[PDB]
Amino acid sequence: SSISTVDSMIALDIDPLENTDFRVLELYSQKELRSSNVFDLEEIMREFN
Amino acid sequence: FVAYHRDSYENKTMQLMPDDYSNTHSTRYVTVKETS
Ligand SMILES: *[C@@H]1O[C@H](CO)[C@@H](O[C@@H]2O[C@H](CO)[C@@H](O)[C@H](O)[C@H]2NC(C)=O)[C@H](O)[C@H]1NC(C)=O
Repeated sequence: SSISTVDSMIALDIDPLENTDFRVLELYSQKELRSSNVFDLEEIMREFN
Repeated sequence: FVAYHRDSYENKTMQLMPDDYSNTHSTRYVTVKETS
């Protein structure tokens, strides 16, 4: 018809928590961890050989 | 004291040869390539 309708629905729309795909963060690569040492055992053994 | 390499002569300007590869880092340059 042409009659207004009372809007009495108290909206409670709680948006769901969106998914998170946690990264595997890499701070120091293997090369840096191997190069962080002054004395490399492999090089010393190669020199001795 | 002295230790002559060979022929007992001395004061010879001997060149250095690129030598053969030994280690990935070392780039050795040698000369020779009851004696002494
Ligand atoms: C081979 O020749 C070199 C170059 O001439 C000689 O080097 C001299 O050595 C004496 C002794 O220690 C030093 O006082 C001189 O200063 C050196 N010369 C230079 C230009 O610095 C060397 O003695 C010679 N080797 C021998 C004769 O066995």
